[PDB]
Formats: sequence, C-alpha cells, structure tokens
Amino acid sequence: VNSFSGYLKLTDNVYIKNADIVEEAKKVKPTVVVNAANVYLKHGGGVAGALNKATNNAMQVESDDYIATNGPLKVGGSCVLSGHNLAKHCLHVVGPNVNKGEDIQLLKSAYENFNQHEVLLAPLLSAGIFGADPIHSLRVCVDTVRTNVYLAVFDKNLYDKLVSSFLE
Ligand SMILES: Nc1nccc2ccccc12
Repeated sequence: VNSFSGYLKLTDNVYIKNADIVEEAKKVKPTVVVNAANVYLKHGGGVAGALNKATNNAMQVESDDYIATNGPLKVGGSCVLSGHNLAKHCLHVVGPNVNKGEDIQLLKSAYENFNQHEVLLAPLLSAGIFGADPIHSLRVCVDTVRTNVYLAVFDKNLYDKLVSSFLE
C-alpha cells in the first residue's frame, strides 16, 4: 500500500521522518524496505537485527540459504530477497563500513541500488555500526537517489541535526 504518513519532504524525491523503521514497515506496508546489510547477510546487529527480529528470524534463514549457494555481496552492492511480513521485497544494500576501514566513496554505489525501485522505505546508509557521518550520508542520498525514498531515523537528536543541516 506504500501509505507513508508524516514525512518531511526534503527534495522532490527524498522524505524523512523521526520513526522506527520496523514500525514504519508495519504501518506503511511498503513495496520495498531497504536493509542496512553486510556482505554476508548476517543480520545480528544494527538495523538488520531489528528487521530480522521483526520477521521472527525468517530473514536470516532465507539469507543463510542464499549466501551458501550465491556467495557474498560486494560493498556498495545489493540483492533483492523477500520482504517477509515487512514489505513485498527487501533490498539488502551494503554501505561501506568506515569503522572497519572501507572506502566512504562506496556510499554513492550503495545509494545507486535504490534507483531500481520506484518507492522505498529506508534507513540512512552507513550509519550506526557502519560509522559514517550521517549528515554526509543524507547528502549522498539526495545527490544520488532519483526514485522516491522515505528515510526513517530512529534517534530524535540525530533527526533534528539532519533536518537542521539540510535546511542550512
Ligand atoms: N529501527 C530503526 N529505524 C530507523 C533507523 C534506525 C537506526 C539504527 C537502529 C535502528 C533503526
């Protein structure tokens, strides 16, 4: 149904809300939720752990089956797997992990994966355990994504800083 509500329109195609992405998925019934994935699709932490728990581990079971046959993703890459109870599809996108020395330039590649989907519910890529500057990630999103992205930011303080930064 893609019933997004209460988002702040930043650009013609980028929207943001102070919300929990899992509760958004339940409310919106998006066609596509983006996962903040790693290359092995091991969803023990970060947004990936939240999404996987909300699928009662179905996302991890599917992901383990996928990796054993298909091999890992690349940093900056993506795959499309089931959305389970959260969405029709899950776009698993690997942003660079700058806490582990990966090149922040790959954040552009990461966001380019969104352009194959008309509308997405997504987290800010490379945030949290991936260590990138969230203000920078929002700029790369706005500069790179051409399709309609609805960003959910959990932490109110961080939301407020992102919106302030963007309106400067
Ligand atoms: N659950 C959730 N939703 C949106 C953004 C997040 C960022 C980090 C952890 C959880 C998040």
